[PDB]
Amino acid sequence: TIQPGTGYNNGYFYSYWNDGHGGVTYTNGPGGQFSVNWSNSGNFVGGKGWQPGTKNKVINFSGSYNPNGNSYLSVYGWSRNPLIEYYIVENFGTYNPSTGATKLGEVTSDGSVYDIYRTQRVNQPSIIGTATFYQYWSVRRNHRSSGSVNTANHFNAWAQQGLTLGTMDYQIVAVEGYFSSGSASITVS
Ligand SMILES: O[C@@H]1[C@@H](O)[C@H](O[C@@H]2CO[C@@H](O[C@@H]3CO[C@@H](O)[C@H](O)[C@H]3O)[C@H](O)[C@H]2O)OC[C@H]1O
Repeated sequence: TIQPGTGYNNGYFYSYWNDGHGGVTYTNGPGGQFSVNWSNSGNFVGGKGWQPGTKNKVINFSGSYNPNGNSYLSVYGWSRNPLIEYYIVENFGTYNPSTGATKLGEVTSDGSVYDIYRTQRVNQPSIIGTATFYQYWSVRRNHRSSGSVNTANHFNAWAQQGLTLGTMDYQIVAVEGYFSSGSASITVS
């Protein structure tokens, strides 16, 4: 298991963050593989990918994803200037992260329609410190734990709708939890 932070493992960038509550272990495996095991966690996000990401990467993911409670499985990353936290959500647990959010469009990609949303975080942790920032979401209608994500289809649809991204920071396939339990084993490429 590893220490919250960022770095490289077997050629892949990783990021593992948590709120300090406990109840979650993150492990880096061979190649693009990582695993998460959590029991009565707080808020955490971990996974493997790239630093920096790109606006036209085709990302593959494969494995198992077994949340018990509030959790997401997504292509996840940030842009700077403007600061944006973004998600291409392929699966989730008890909570659709777009609940109560205003729908800003649809995009069809990689075998499913996705619904597009913008939300806002206020005085929340980020890659540059505590801040207020927008989040962009593509939420897949057909849930899955393996597949291919053509990120350009999402970024282009977001930009079309006025959801523009700045300079890309990291870009990973992430398991996120918010006060839940679960297990996951995911291989990225
Ligand atoms: O040391 C700093 C790290 O702690 C910092 O990490 C980022 C902190 O914010 C995390 O984003 C949250 C993830 O969960 C979502 O539900 C919330 O909306 C976000 O606030 C992000 O994942 C971490 O990378 O990065 C900068 C370091 O100095």
